[PDB]
Amino acid sequence: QPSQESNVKEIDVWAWDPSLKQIAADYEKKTGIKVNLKNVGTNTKEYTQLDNAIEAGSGAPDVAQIEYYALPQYAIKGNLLDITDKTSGYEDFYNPGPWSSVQIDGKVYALPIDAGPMAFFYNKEIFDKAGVDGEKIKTWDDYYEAAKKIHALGDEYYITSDSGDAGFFDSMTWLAGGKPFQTTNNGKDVTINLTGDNGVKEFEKFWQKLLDEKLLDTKTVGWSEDWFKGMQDGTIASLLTGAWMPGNLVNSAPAAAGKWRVALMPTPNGEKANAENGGSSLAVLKSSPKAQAAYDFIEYVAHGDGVKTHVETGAFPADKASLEADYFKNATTIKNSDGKEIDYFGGQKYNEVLAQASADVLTGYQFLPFEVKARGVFGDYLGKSYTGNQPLSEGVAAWQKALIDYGKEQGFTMKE
Repeated sequence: QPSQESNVKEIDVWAWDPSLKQIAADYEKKTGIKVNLKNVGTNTKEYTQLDNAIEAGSGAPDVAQIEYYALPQYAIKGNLLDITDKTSGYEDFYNPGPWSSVQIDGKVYALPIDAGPMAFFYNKEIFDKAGVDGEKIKTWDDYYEAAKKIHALGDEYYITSDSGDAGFFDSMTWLAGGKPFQTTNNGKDVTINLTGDNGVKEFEKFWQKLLDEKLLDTKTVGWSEDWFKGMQDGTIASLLTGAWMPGNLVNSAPAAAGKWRVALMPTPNGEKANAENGGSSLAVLKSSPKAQAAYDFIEYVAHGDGVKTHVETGAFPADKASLEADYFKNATTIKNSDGKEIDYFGGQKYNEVLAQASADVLTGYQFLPFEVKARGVFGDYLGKSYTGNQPLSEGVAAWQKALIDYGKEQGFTMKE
């Protein structure tokens, strides 16, 4: 570490999570320390800022919000403070997915602040009309059979949409127990085995059947207006996505309130297994001259009294206790952006399912040291599998080739 200020009066924090403004103010009231919190951009926008500040050797914050998939990019280059010694016993505090996701090469480099265990959200009105019981979709085969019944409703009806999304693909291979990205040798060696990984191949085989039999909406782009439209008019009947989705449903698909339900993700063989999609953490920059004060802040937000405030504003929790809290587990409504409670899931205690989804997450999935690059070019190689007849496996092989070449150029010892 560099030299450390003795009398710390303020710290600098970069984060786009809007709820952190009030949590920071609460922290200032408690400790007398000023928190200069700036939203310098959302995810990759902020990461570009971090990259430049690291390049330039100045201007970096003391703390930064970083999504789990992007942490290795900074941890492996030594740009994040190793906080392992300050987190003894935290393994019992955090849910398995988030806790696994803040560790790189056996060391903790951030604290979880929100999570996104995957869940199966479905339009019960459409499923019932198709003759599908959404509470009995336990295996990927069940989902395939449901997909045929839903599409039987009409040529414009689809169990879900997928036009090619790197995060979705990665999350589904995670769920299948895939480990196509493995970093070894203290961060120097990277094995990319997308083509040979058994989990990856299992998802490819399953998703390829839906693609080949024309059972997926492959044209609607995620988060587009046609996407929310499809969800509200029934042509997109369900979503395989993270536990944070309910907040977006209530505000962006208000017409369908009461028609949807949530269930656990179907798994290849019905085994207990799940993945995460999205979610973020707070990390201390290795360059910080205020390391201890920076850690104290993220400890309050991620581990102390800031956690309850965060959950109460609508963040999906990353810790075990919040999942069982009586102000969380018994929810049957979601507050919209105006504060109005909406019964979006028809009375279901949706957080009980999402709590179980958290417990099921597998803990052996690893991210690349260059996920931002990898996910940005995913569409360059897999797009043809959605606009055309390219087998997913063929696109994934080309993707792997580009990632291995990029890895070598960055200094890693690549294995195939």
